[PDB]
Amino acid sequence: AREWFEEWFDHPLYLKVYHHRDAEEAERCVRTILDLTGIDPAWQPPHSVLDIACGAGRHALSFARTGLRVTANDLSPYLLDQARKQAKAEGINMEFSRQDMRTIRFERRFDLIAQLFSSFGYFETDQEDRDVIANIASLLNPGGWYVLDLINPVQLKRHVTKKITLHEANGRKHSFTESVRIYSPAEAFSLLESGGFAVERVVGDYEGSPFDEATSPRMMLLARLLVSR
Repeated sequence: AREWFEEWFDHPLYLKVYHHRDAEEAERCVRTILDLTGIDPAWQPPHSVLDIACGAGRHALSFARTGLRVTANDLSPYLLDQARKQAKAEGINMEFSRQDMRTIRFERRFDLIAQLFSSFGYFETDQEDRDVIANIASLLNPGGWYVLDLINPVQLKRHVTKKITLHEANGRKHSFTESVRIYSPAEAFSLLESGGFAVERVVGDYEGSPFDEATSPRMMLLARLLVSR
């Protein structure tokens, strides 16, 4: 199975999103993040990246391929075990975490924290999203980066339902349906700017195209931790 789909349902409207393995969306996203943030994978000791929602494990593995120290976090044990197998099969070293973003804790800190492919805003209230932002800020090294990949709301025409369904080889079904708090660009900026971050760029796609509110498919914000005396 190379193809997977996301489905967005509002009350009257509907949007389908197509994802193919051969598109290499994960690598192109990682390449854009590395280029725009200036993170050098060749640097020693290697910088540390936390993929706070690895999903199947495609983009976290893409980070790890460049030589970065990658920790992958997801609530689904199946999706984590999928990422172990792929990393094991490619001889790639990765750490794995199964923590909720509202209470996620680590002993170490990170240089980059990546929340990619519309994995933000699943919670009951808006306050829980501000808590997660504050949590991510406390896990970053000084000058650390936070990359937030949100859908651009124009592409859906405050809560929409996002539905994903996966099938194992034998046919076993895995259902991933969520509520998604939909943030305008202003709201996404206000969320990060008042969370301790400074937004450095916004891009409209995984190739780095400029974000246009009225036309872009993606709203990927790349933010950097403000300085503290």
